[PDB]
Formats: sequence, structure tokens, C-alpha cells
Amino acid sequence: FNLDTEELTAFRVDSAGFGDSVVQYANSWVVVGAPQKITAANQTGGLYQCGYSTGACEPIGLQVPPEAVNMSLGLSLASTTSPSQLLACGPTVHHECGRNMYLTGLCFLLGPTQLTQRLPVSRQECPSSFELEMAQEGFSAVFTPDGPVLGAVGSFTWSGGAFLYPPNMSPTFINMSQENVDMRDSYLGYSTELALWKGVQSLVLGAPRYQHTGKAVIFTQVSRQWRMKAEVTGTQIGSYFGASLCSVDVDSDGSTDLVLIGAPHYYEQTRGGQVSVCPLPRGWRRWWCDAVLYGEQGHPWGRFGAALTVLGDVNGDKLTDVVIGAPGEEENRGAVYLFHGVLGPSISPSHSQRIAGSQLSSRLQYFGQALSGGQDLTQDGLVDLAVGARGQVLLLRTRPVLWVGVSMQFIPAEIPRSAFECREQVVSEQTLVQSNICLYIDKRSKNLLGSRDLQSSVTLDLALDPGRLSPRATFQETKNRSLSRVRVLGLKAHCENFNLLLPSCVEDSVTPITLRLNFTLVGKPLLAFRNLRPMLAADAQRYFTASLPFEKNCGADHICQDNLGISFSFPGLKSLLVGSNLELNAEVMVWNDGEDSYGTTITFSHPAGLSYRYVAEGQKQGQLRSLHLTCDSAPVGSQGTWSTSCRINHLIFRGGAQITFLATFDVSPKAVLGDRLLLTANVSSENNTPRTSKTTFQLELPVKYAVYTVVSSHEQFTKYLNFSESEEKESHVAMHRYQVNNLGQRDLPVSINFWVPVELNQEAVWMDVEVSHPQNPSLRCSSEKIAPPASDFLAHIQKNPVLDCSIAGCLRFRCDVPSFSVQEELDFTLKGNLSFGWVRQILQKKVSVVSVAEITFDTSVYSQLPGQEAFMRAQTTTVLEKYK
Amino acid sequence: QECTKFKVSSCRECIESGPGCTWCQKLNFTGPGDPDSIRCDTRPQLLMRGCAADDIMDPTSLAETQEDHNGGQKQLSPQKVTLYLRPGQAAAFNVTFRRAKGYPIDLYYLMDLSYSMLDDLRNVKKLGGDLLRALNEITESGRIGFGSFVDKTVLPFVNTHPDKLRNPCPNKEKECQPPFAFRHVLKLTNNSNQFQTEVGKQLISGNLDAPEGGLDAMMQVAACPEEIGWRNVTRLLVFATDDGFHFAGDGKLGAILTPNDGRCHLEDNLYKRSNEFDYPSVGQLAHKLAENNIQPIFAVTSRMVKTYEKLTEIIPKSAVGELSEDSSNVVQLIKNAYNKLSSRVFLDHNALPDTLKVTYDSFCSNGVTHRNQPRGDCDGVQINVPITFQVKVTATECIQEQSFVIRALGFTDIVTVQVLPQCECRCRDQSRDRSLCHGKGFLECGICRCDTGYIGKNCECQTQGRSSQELEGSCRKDNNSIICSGLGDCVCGQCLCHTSDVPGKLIYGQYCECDTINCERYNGQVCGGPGRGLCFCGKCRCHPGFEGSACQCERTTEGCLNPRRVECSGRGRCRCNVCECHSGYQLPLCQECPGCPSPCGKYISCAECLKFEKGPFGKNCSAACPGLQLSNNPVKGRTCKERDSEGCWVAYTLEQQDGMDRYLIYVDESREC
Ligand SMILES: *[C@@H]1O[C@H](CO)[C@@H](O[C@@H]2O[C@H](CO)[C@@H](O[C@@H]3O[C@H](CO[C@H]4O[C@H](CO)[C@@H](O)[C@H](O)[C@@H]4O)[C@@H](O)[C@H](O[C@H]4O[C@H](CO)[C@@H](O)[C@H](O)[C@@H]4O)[C@@H]3O)[C@H](O)[C@H]2NC(C)=O)[C@H](O)[C@H]1NC(C)=O
Ligand SMILES: *[C@@H]1O[C@H](CO)[C@@H](O[C@@H]2O[C@H](CO)[C@@H](O[C@@H]3O[C@H](CO)[C@@H](O)[C@H](O)[C@@H]3O)[C@H](O)[C@H]2NC(C)=O)[C@H](O)[C@H]1NC(C)=O
Ligand SMILES: *[C@@H]1O[C@H](CO)[C@@H](O[C@@H]2O[C@H](CO)[C@@H](O[C@@H]3O[C@H](CO)[C@@H](O)[C@H](O)[C@@H]3O)[C@H](O)[C@H]2NC(C)=O)[C@H](O)[C@H]1NC(C)=O
Ligand SMILES: *[C@@H]1O[C@H](CO)[C@@H](O[C@@H]2O[C@H](CO)[C@@H](O)[C@H](O)[C@H]2NC(C)=O)[C@H](O)[C@H]1NC(C)=O
Ligand SMILES: *[C@@H]1O[C@H](CO)[C@@H](O)[C@H](O)[C@H]1NC(C)=O
Ligand SMILES: *[C@@H]1O[C@H](CO)[C@@H](O)[C@H](O)[C@H]1NC(C)=O
Ligand SMILES: *[C@@H]1O[C@H](CO)[C@@H](O)[C@H](O)[C@H]1NC(C)=O
Ligand SMILES: [Ca+2]
Ligand SMILES: [Ca+2]
Ligand SMILES: [Ca+2]
Ligand SMILES: [Ca+2]
Repeated sequence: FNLDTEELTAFRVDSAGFGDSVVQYANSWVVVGAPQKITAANQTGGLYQCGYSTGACEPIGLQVPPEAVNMSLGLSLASTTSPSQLLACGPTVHHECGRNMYLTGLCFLLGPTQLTQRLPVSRQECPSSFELEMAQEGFSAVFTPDGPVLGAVGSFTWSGGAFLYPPNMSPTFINMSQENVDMRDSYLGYSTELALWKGVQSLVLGAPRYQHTGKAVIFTQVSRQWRMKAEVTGTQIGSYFGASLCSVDVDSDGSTDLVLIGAPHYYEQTRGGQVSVCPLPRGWRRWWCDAVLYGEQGHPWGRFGAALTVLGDVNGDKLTDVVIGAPGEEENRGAVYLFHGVLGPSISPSHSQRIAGSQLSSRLQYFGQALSGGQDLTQDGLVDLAVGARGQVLLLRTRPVLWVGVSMQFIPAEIPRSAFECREQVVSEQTLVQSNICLYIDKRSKNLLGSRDLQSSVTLDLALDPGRLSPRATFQETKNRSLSRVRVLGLKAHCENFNLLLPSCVEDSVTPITLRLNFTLVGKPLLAFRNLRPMLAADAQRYFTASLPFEKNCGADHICQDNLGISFSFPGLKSLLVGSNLELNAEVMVWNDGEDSYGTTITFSHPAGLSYRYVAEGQKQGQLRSLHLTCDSAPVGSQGTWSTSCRINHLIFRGGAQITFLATFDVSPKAVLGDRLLLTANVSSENNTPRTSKTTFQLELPVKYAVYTVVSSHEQFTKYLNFSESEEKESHVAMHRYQVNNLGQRDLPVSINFWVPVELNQEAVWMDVEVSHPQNPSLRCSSEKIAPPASDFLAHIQKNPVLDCSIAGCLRFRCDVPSFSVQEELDFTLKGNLSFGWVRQILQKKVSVVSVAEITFDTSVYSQLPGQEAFMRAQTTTVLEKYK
Repeated sequence: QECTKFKVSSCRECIESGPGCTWCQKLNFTGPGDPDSIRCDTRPQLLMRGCAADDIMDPTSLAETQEDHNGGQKQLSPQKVTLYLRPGQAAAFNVTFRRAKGYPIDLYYLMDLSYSMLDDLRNVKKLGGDLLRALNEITESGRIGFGSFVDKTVLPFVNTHPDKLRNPCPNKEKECQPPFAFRHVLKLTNNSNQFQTEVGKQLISGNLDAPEGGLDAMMQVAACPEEIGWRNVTRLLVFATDDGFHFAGDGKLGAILTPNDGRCHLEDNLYKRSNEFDYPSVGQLAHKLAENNIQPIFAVTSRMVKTYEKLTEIIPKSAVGELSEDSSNVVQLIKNAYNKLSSRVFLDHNALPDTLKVTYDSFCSNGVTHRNQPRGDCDGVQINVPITFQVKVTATECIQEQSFVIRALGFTDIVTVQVLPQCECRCRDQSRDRSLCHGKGFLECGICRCDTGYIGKNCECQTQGRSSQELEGSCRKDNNSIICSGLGDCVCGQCLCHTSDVPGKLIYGQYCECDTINCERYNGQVCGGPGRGLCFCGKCRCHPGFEGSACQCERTTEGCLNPRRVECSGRGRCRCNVCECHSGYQLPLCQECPGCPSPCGKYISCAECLKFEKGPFGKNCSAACPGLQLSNNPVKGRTCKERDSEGCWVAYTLEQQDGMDRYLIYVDESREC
């Protein structure tokens, strides 16, 4: 919501197809593209570098080889930050092979180094069918820690792919094999984007025309693999699902969290366009572009999703924000949109801003074709955005959004009843109340210390009992029922107290007198014009009110004793693990064994990991809550805890009457809180707490956490029975491979237990059994023999040929694990020469021995979520059918 | 029934509260010191209170069917619906449509001229005497036109240089015409033999990329009949190509980022703009095309049959025709055209303003009893059998008088549906009783609406200086309640809720108890922001199509549906466009259970009971083996391979489908003893 629409820079260089494709160069400069900037004989176009200092674009020197013809360079662009480099491209090279020419593509790497050219400049000599004649490589490019990556389209049956270039090492390439029958004419690699991770990188290609609809495919490059991770078909035919793609970072952990997709030509009733949010689940063969949502707009033929780029943190709420083009909006006019992240895989459908081509863009037809931002180029602190348009390209800076916290208090807590009911011999002695308000700004990370982040002027507007046409007081400075004064703020508080005049005689006293402020940011001149316009955030509670109670007349005497108690509980709450039990139902009862409490308030103390949400229940219940109440959460303690006050808004709590209401606290699935969480409940009257020992009520609960821990019996399991059984040999070792993995969301130690039969009445079943742990460090495992109940095993297995550990002296393996990181598919197998001797001991055939494998973890602190999943107890049944 | 009180100042503000809100005009209904808002309750409550039945106002939506004489319009009646629509209340008016016959036809043959369409050009170059013959039965003197097309001139769609451009023909080079994209060879004419001979003339051409660029030709055709000419009655087209089709976005390959304008600009019945011009977007036809009452008839190879099949879903009035690569059975396409092209009765409307929402019903002739949905898709009606669409128009607010139209896609019959903002209820005037309201106010159905400065149920008091003792009787809900629930100062018995200049904030009620801000939130928005729902005294009244405590289950729709159109596949209720997959089945639509062991055990007994006949063991089979299907095809996915009842390794894949233990197997015709 902070994208400048007044004081910006504009580069209108008229060079044919200028401002058709743009990218953020090394922070100092922005590179635009003009593919159709005719040069020589139907040849290239040309590039232009532009600086902010002076509003002008200088041509860029280039050694365009005679080989590359009609390549119209600049069409495809891409820039990295790693070391600062840039990549321009002619995706339309023409090389005459006689009978018919084709299209190869030629790119150029610039920067503060050597001017490389890298397909690389092995001018692609000449040779239904196709291979790589019209692949126009470089049609779309994107960097990555291990060398750039250009995209081919006409690979073979126009399937597609992308050529990776390493560090001077010969490049590789990734198509979809041929065994992949489909994917004919899909332009796989029309758009390309990175997907860095805490682990290895990941590429993504856009296939607008997979089966003529559009699919997007993601690839991984595992050691000696380079296979496919996953993919998702399109939603509609012609929708063009795959046009644009952008890996964006909802937070700032540096691991790519989700990925956007384009489909400008999509609809069902309104052809606005379509962009698709698609998080990056880990664990191949499963991946959904349907983490719910997909942004649009109410305007047909808009081409929404034509382009888009990560912009980053602009509003400073730790939630990256993105930009999206739509040059088809309005009457062909241009348009752009701004969205924000939320928590993890998600975005906000409702955009905050919609800067379109109506923004005293005098006359540009379609703007927003392409755009890339995130880099600070004007060197005024925060990031900038670059949006290309037909003819010219604009730069929109991000205006600083600071927000402020406020404190309100009335020096005279309440009213002493002195100037209360008053009298009419002699005066109005108008009591003098003081009200001190303070203003301080705290959330500052982006703007950093120094100019701007400090000095600002503000307009204040205090007003008492606004809603009523009966002003219960007035300020002295102005004598009015309200006042205004412009004063200087800082990151350091600014407290000023004002004088208030209460008339000796007044009607209503029960209802405290309200005092609210309207505050903004007046003037906006601050030293240099390097700030121009600051502003406030979305959640700007610019209306902050504080109440002043009265000493209620509790009689001609009787002194007015404030006596209220409180006690609450958790009906049915069992164990409370983070993941299940999201909502937290609290049943609070309360007393009034003293004088009537009017504006009685009830505040709670709780760890950051939860807040209050209105119940609003109806339908019906019970002997129970009825109750309109006003609650305001707010941070309190030094570090971690904070209070959610809740004053029973509009009615009285009389006599020794008790009342019970229900207050529910949502708890986050990632709730940071000790192994125990406590919470209290301060209870008092509107007349504050005049005395000594508080009547707070607390209780402390054991806390656990949700985890998903599953284990399967890999199909590399030895079921080997066969008739050749002449003697009693030893070694046809069986192999029980078990694979395990946790789809939880927290790293947690575990210990995988096992059960392998051996001794059977002195007659070993299978000997020297140990457990290998490949693809992973040499871990420590335990071993212990145990003897079953010793029932009549004769008839036992006659029921069922099975040989569980309950018959034969089993063997437990306790394989401990340091930290079973989430997503880790840590797997391992066990083998041992399987003896044939014991087979006769039971006098039957077609017997089968079973091993049980069961994973465990500290029952306390951690626990499995869904109810109860036995997915942490696999089994493998081998068979020893050997006749004759 | 149901009625929550919004700010009630008049009979109209009681109406703007909800459907189940009624108003009483009977005077002397207000007690010694009772609120005026009490007059606005539910019809039942009013009778229980004493309010007469004939005193209960209830202004309702209805429809005006001003039918025409005849020949005004043909089979879309009524022709003029002047509805009087009250907000929130739906007005219903029926639509009788009894198609008749066949009007003057006007065909156009869009044929792809490639080297693959050679024997097509031969077996079709002049078979038009049987077209008018096939046209003779139903329609009379129709029209016949032709238009050729290939693909964009410039690469990468076809080699632009050099003189293979002059001679694209592969190997034979039988003097094929230069690479083109759209050449209007024949205009709509009466003659038939002249048409045939003008076709055989031109020979094929050729291009590089496999799919064609036939879409660019589509627009150019129905773009400017100021040079091509078109009948003012019917206009049928027919797509023909043994190749794909390029749409917008592909043009970026040929260094062209100028989108499609929509109008054709030819100088010699031949395009010379498609090069400096981008491809028509996929959806740029269902609009422009359907606007000029034109409808293509897909007829291509069986290789491209189910790709145009998905295209039939989107664009209206379009049939699929799988034919041989010789285009010999091309005339039978139109026996299948009128078959289900005179069948798709459509009933959409001009893009209405957001302040309105329209729906329809459907009663097809052959059995179908549909209800509530846009369009009028009834693919079971043809010649002379009427149909029934129940159009239900509802508003959200008191619209401004305007007018829209409900046309049948592919028909010139415009139905001018007028719309009148109906939002009033009408009684009396200020000649009767200038007395009551103490002269400073008028009277309307009992109560008195005072001036700007006067207020009260009889314009008696002033907003400057009043109170009494037990006037605070009905001024507080109960004896243990604060007066006017605070946030409201009592005057003359009743309360005048205070005002807050904060967005949304608004107090109201007899005792100023209810506000429109303190309800249940959702996505950091009150009752789901202004879009989803609204706030009214705690409870959220979610807009239509949204339910839940705070519109939490945003949509009443079902995105939980897959292409199978069965909710959440196997298991999982569809709550708020989400599935609750049973067991370890994962999202979104519950198909893949990644953790499931892979039970081939217990299945071997039944595998040799279906393919092989080695004795249904436990009992029989088809009873202990509800994996009912055993397709004689190469299904795959769960490649299983275990043993049989006695030794032999029986191989077999296992493709599960949808719900619970439902499966589909192919047991290899092989064993291994
Ligand atoms: C990336 O994507 C491609 C396509 O999607 C995968 O499949 C390749 O597809 C082509 C299809 O044509 C395979 O065929 C290759 O043809 C080359 C030359 O044409 C021959 O075949 C045509 C058609 O039959 C004839 O008209 C013509 O006369 C030729 O006989 C061959 O040179 C290729 O090499 C083969 O022989 C050479 C001998 O030197 C061997 O070294 C090769 O291993 C191979 O056997 C080939 O015959 C081609 O086989 C496919 N490539 C591969 C690697 O299998 C690719 O698989 C995929 N690439 C990667 C790395 O995954
Ligand atoms: C704090 O809030 C109050 C009220 O919201 C400000 O008082 C004045 O409020 C009105 C809105 O009721 C402002 O709007 C006026 O509106 C019309 C358009 O509807 C516009 O044409 C006028 O120019 C005017 O803006 C009005 O601006 C505002 N008064 C001033 C001086 O801006 C009050 O100003 C706020 N406190 C501040 C700014 O310190
Ligand atoms: C009910 O509870 C809250 C918090 O317990 C009271 O709010 C304010 O809480 C802070 C503590 O965070 C009090 O400050 C001090 O606590 C520290 C130790 O953390 C201690 O060093 C100080 O001596 C003091 O106790 C603060 O006093 C308190 N606010 C007020 C106005 O007293 C809240 O006051 C309680 N509700 C009531 C009293 O109605
Ligand atoms: C590049 O080629 C184009 C044609 O593809 C030239 O444009 C014109 O083409 C026509 C048809 O061949 C010629 O008769 C004209 O003489 C061309 N125009 C002009 C002004 O020369 C174009 O000229 C070529 N460009 C260059 C500079 O080689
Ligand atoms: C004085 O009070 C009046 C009425 O409340 C208000 O309109 C006006 O702005 C005030 N004047 C000053 C100087 O504050
Ligand atoms: C429209 O048709 C339906 C079904 O025949 C009928 O029930 C309904 O009364 C009709 N509506 C009007 C407005 O005549
Ligand atoms: C008023 O309210 C209640 C409900 O009828 C009753 O229990 C009580 O005695 C009343 N109080 C007075 C002081 O009349
Ligand atoms: Ca991230
Ligand atoms: Ca941010
Ligand atoms: Ca900057
Ligand atoms: Ca053919």
C-alpha cells in the first residue's frame, strides 16, 4: 500500500520495442530491452542501461557477431546478485543451413568482469523429428549458485528443456526423456525460475500448452539423477497455465516457500486473468498448486498474470509482498497489483493497491508487460520496483511505513466525588483532572536509525464524550470540548499531560468520560526530500480511547467495598498438544461478594502463543453465556507474556450474584512456549483496584506437541519359499528393509525398536542377525534377548502358520536417533543368514516368520496427532515353504 | 420466522432489515413509553402482540409480462419483463422457448491447407453439390463460403527465408502455393458449382511447427464482413485440420508482443497483418465469435478429437466430429451438427453490474428436473418442444433504475428486461394530523417523522435538554442493567445511541446494546470483511453462498470435487472447499495414501478367482472380492507381483479407484512354478 504515485522517475526512450522486457541490474542500474530496435540487416535490437542520478538512458556497447541474425536481443532478460551479473538474450538467431534456416538463440553475460558470451558462441552449425534446430535457447533465463540456466522450447517434438552451464565445465541439459510420450508442443521452458532451499537447488519450467491447456513441472538435480520432483496439470484449455512463474519467500528464512504461476487467458465468467499460488511441499510424487487460493480481478480481457516478481519486505511486517502485471486491464490500458503473504504457504486474495494506467500516465497503452523489483537503486533506503511499458519504463519507490504505539492515563485515577453532585450556594469549583498521553514508535527494523526514522511532526485531536451532544468536560488550553496541537515525535516517547475542567454539577456519572485521539502525520517535511512521504500501516488504530471512572455513590454511607472473586477451568481439556486442540475453551466463573461493580473488567495473562477470539454462540446454550463483552489484546511483560483485557461492556454486576461466560483462545500450531503454560485472571471493578492484595487466579498445564511419525515395510522384502529342501542348510539370508519418515513440523529425537525371532527351543531360527544403516552415519543400536509366555506353541501356530515373537525367543533392537529432522526419510535394513533347521521343530510346512518394527519417542513433550495412528508399527512376513 | 432489527426509523428501514421482517402501521400500538422499533418484528410476533393482520405491511417483488403481438420475436417470450425488485427478495419470471424450424443457413469451410491435408483436398476439392443437397431438406436457399488457413508467415512457425519459402512443398514440389495463413477464396454465394471449381484451383502449402495457427484465421473471418459479407440470419463455421492450434502468447516467439485487436485488415482478400499481430487468446472467441452469432463445428482426426473435446466445454454451441484422415465422411458432420447444435439452448445475459445477481432454472423435455444454476444447458430438445427457464433476479441494495438483456447465445432475439428499484410503502400525507407531532413534523402510517431539529415519537422533545425519573423504565432492558447500556443517552423513555466516527462502528437498539463491529473475525476481517459477510450484534449475516459462524466456511461451493466430480474421492467430507481424508489419504482430493503398506496379501486368493479359475477359496468370489473390475487392458500404478495358491508367481498391477476397497486389476496371463 506504499507505492509512490507522484514523485517517480520515467525513462521514455523511443526505440521501437523498448521497455518490453526489464530487469534489476546490479543495484546501481536498471536494464531495459528493445528486441525490435532494428540494427543492420534484419538483425538484433539492442539494450539500454539507465541510472537514477540523471534521468537518461545510455546505449550499451555490444560485439554483435555477424553470425547472430534477426535475434532481436533483449527479449529475454535475467539478473543475479550473487556476484552482480546480468544476462541479455537474442532468442531468435537465424542461421542459414541452405534449404531452410532455424532458430538457435544467443546470450551475453556482462558485469564488472569479462564480457562473456555463452551458449557458448559455438555458432550452432547446421544438421516429424526435430532435435535442437528451433529451440531458441535463452527464451527465458534465471541464475543459480551453480551457474546460469537458459531454456529451450523446440527440443525434439518441441517438448522443451533447459541448458545448465557450470563453472567453465561443459554444460548439462534436462528434458523429460522420450519415455515421456506426452508433452508434445508445450514449450517446456517458456518461463524459468529458481527454487533455492536449505538443501539443494530446484528448477521450474512453464509449459503453457501441455495437452493444449498448460502444466508446470518442477525438477530436482540429485547426485547423478536430475529427475523430476513433481508437477500439476492446468485448470482449463487455453488458460495457458505456465506462462509466468515466481518463487517467492513468504517470510525471510531464505528457503523458497512457495511458487506463483501465470495464466492471463483464463476464465469461467469473467476473463480477468489468473495467477496460481503453489507452495513447494517436500516429498516427491505429491505437490499441489492448490494450497487454496488464486488471485484475479473483476475485469475481463485483462491478461492478469502476464508477469510478476518478488518485491520483498516493503511494509516491514516480516511478510514479503509481491507485484503482478496486467497490461490488458481497462480499455487495453495497463495495470499492476500488490499482495501480501500471511503465514507460510499463503497470500492475501484482497490486494492493498491497484496502481493502473489511469495514474496520470498521460498515454501509454499496455504497461506491466514485465517487471522486476527488490533492489535499492535510487539509494534512498528501501527497495524499488521497475515496471516496463510500451515506449517507456517507470520506477516506483516504496514509501516508509512506520506505525506508533500510544499510552493513555488520567493522573487522578477516578473522581473523588468532590465535584460530583455539587450544590447551589456559591460556586462552580470546577475540579481539575489531568490526562497524560504519550507517543513512541518502535517497529523500525527496515528504516534503521537516523534521519527520518526519528523526526516527524504529527497532528493530535483529543475529544471528550464525542458520541453525545453533552460534553462532560473541556480542555483548559482551548476551553473547547476538544483540542488540537502539532508536536514532534521520535522513536523516544513523547508525553504531554493536558488540563481538564469538570463542572461541579453533572447528571451522568455512571458512564466514565471517554477521551480519544485522532492522530496522523502532518507536514511531511523532514530535512532533505529523501523521505518525501511516510505513512501508516493497514492496522492503524488511529482512534485510541481511555476511560475516566467516577466514585459511584454507593449510598449516603457504607463506604463502597470492592469485593470480587474469580475462578476458571477447562472443561474436558485432555493433555493439550500443539496441532490438535487449536481452539481453547475456558469456562470462567466470577463472584461479587461486595459493592456493585459497574464497568467490571476481567483481564488474562498468557504466553505469546494465543489470543482471544469472539465466540458469538447461539444455537443454543446453555445455562450460559449471554454476553456482549469488549476485549483488547496487548503486549505486556518484559519478554514473552502479554495481557488480553475484557471489560463486560454494557451492564451491571450487582450483589452477591455470580456469572459464568465462555472465552476462547486460538493457539498457533507453532506455539513457542515452555514445557508448561500458565495463565491468570485479574478481576476488578470499573473503580479500579483501590487496595492491597490482588485477587488473581492462575493454573499451570502440561504442554505437548503434534508430530507425524510413519514407517513402512519396503517392498525389497524376501518372500522366498520353494520346494528344494533336501538338507538343513544355513545361508539364504533374508532382508527386511524398513523405511521411516516424519511429516511433522519439528525436529525431534526418536528411537526405532525392532523384534526379530531367533532362539526357538535352543533351535536357532536365523543367526547372526544385525542391522545395516546405509545412506546415513554409523548409528548405535542395542540388543536384548527375551523369552515369550511359553504357551503350547504346538497348537498355537497350527491356528496360524505365523511365527511372531510370542512363540520364539525374539530379539529387540533399540536404534536410538540423535535428531530425526522433519522430512528426513532416514531408512535402514536388517539381514541375517536364515537357518532351515528349526523348520522341522514344529512339524508343518508353509510356515512364515514375522519381524515387527515399531518406532517410539518420549510420550511426554511429543505425541502423534490425528487421534491415533499405528503408522509407527510396520511388519514384514517372510515364508519358508520348503517341501520334500 | 427471522428478523434482526437494523436502525429502524420508518417502515422502509424495517424492510431493509431482512426477508422475515414485517411492519405494523396500526396507531396507538406504542405503549406509554415503548420504542418505535417494536413495530418491526416477525408477522407471527405481531399477531401475538395484537397488531392486526391487515395492518402488516410487506412490499413484495413481482414480474410484469408485457407480451408482444406476434413476429415481434419468435420463440423467446416474454419479450419485455418489467420487474419490480425489492432488495433481498427474489423476483421470478418464466421463459417459454419453443424452437420452430430452420432459418436461412450460412456455412463457411475453414480448411487447413497443409501437406498432410493433400488427400483431403482431393476427396473434397469439389463435393458441394451434395451439400446443398444435404441443405435441401430442412433449410432452403442458404449460402456457401470458403476460407483457407495454414499458420503465421514468419518463424518459428515456418522458415521465413529463403526460396523454400517460394517452394515449401516437401520433395514433390507440385507447384504448391506460397506459405500463407488466411486467404478468403470464396464469398457467400448462391451458386454451388462455381464454388467447387474455385476451390480445386488453389493447392496446398506447408509450414514448420506441427500445430497450426488456425485461431488467427478465426477472428479475421468474423471481424469485418464489410469486405467479406455475411447473412443477417444464420452463420455456421466448421474447423478442419489434422493438426493442433496456436493461441495468444505463442507470438512472443516471433518477436511480436502486440496483442489481438479483434478486427481484420485485409486489402486483397488476404491477411498481411497476422505478422505484425499476436494470436487471438483462447477466450477471445467465445466472446467476439458468439457476438456475431457464429459457431464453428469441430471436425478433425481422432488424434485431435479429445483435445477439441475439452474445448467444447468452454465455448458454447460447438460439436466434436471424429473422422478419417481422408475427409470423406465430412458431410455426415452436419447430420451430427443440427443433431446437438439445435439442441444447446442457451440463456445468458449481458454482463450485469456487481449490484445484481442472476440465476436460472431448467426443466428439459426428457426427464431432467434441474434447479438453480446459470445458463440453460438442455442438450435434449430440438424442433418443436417447448422448455422452461425460471429466471430469478435478486438485488443487494436499492439499485438505481436501469435495464439489461437476456439473450440466447447464438440468437439475434434480444429480450429487453427492464429493472425498477422497488423500495417503498405508501399510506398518507401531512394534511391529516398537523396536530400530533406538535406541528413540527409529518405523519406516515402511524408514526411521525420529525424535522432535522425535532425528534421523538411525537416530535415533542428536542435534542437539547431533557430527562425524567421513571422514563428510564423501558430505557433499560432490565432492573440490573445500566441505562441505555451506556453508549447512549436516554431521552423521553427511549435511547439515542451515541455516534462514532470510526469506519464501520455503529451503535443501535432500544437500549443501544447491538453494534456492527463486535462479532467473530476471519482472516483479520470483521465477519469476513465486507465481501464475505457482515456484522450485526455479535452474529455474522454472511452474504449468499457463504455460511459459518463468521463466514469461516467461506464458500457453499465444492472445490472438493475432482474431474471425476465425486467429492474428496475415497473418503473425506467436503467442508469449506477442503476434504477430511480418512486414514493417511492426503490432500487435496484424497487419492494418495503415501503410507499405506501396499496390501497384495489377502488379494491373491481373489486374483486367482477372477483371471485364473483356481477356486474361490473362503466361499465363492464376486462376493469375497468386491474388486469387481478386471479390465482386459494394460492398467498400472500399483505394480504388484506375489504368488498364487500353490507355488506359481502370479503377476498383476493394481489400479485403485475412488472409494474404500474398490479396485481395477489386470492379472498377467502367465505363471512361474
Ligand atoms: C531428451 O529428450 C529426447 C527426446 O525427447 C530423448 O529421446 C531421444 O530421442 C531421439 C528420437 O529421435 C532418439 O533417437 C536418436 O536419433 C539420433 C539420430 O537420428 C537417428 O534416428 C532417426 C529416427 O530413427 C533416424 O531417422 C536417423 O537416421 C538416425 O538413425 C541418434 O544419433 C541417437 O543416438 C543413438 O545412436 C547413437 C549412436 O552414436 C548412440 O550413441 C545413442 O545412444 C543412441 O542409441 C538416437 O538414436 C534418442 O535415442 C533419444 N536420446 C537418448 C539419450 O536416448 C532423450 O533420451 C533425452 N535425453 C536425455 C539425455 O535424457
Ligand atoms: C480526525 O477525524 C476527524 C473526522 O474523521 C477529522 O475531521 C474532519 O472529518 C471529515 C470527515 O467527516 C474530513 O472529511 C471532509 O470530507 C470531505 C469528503 O467527504 C472533503 O471534501 C473535505 O475536504 C474533508 O476532508 C475532514 O477532512 C476532517 N477535517 C480536517 C481538517 O481534515 C479530523 O480532521 C481528524 N483529525 C486530524 C486530521 O488531525
Ligand atoms: C492484572 O495483571 C496485569 C499483569 O499481571 C496487571 O498489569 C500490570 O502488570 C505489570 C506486570 O507486568 C505490573 O508491573 C510490575 O510487575 C513487575 C514484575 O514483572 C514488578 O517489578 C512491578 O513491581 C509491578 O508489579 C503493573 O503494576 C500492572 N498494572 C497496574 C496498573 O498495576 C494489572 O494491573 C492487573 N489488573 C488489575 C490490577 O486490575
Ligand atoms: C529485411 O527483410 C525484409 C523483408 O523480409 C525487408 O523488407 C522489405 O521486403 C520487401 C519484400 O522482399 C522488399 O521488396 C523491400 O525492399 C524491403 N523493404 C526495404 C525498405 O528494403 C527489409 O528491407 C530487410 N531489411 C534489411 C535492412 O536487410
Ligand atoms: C469549539 O467548539 C466547537 C463546538 O464543539 C467546535 O466546533 C470548534 O471547533 C471549537 N473551536 C476551537 C477553537 O477549538
Ligand atoms: C414458472 O414455471 C414453474 C414450473 O412450471 C411454475 O411452477 C411457476 O409457477 C412459473 N412461474 C411463473 C412466474 O409463472
Ligand atoms: C428487577 O429485575 C428482576 C427480574 O424481574 C427481579 O429479580 C428484582 O427484584 C427487580 N429489582 C427491583 C429493585 O425491582
Ligand atoms: Ca520462504
Ligand atoms: Ca513485508
Ligand atoms: Ca530505493
Ligand atoms: Ca489428409
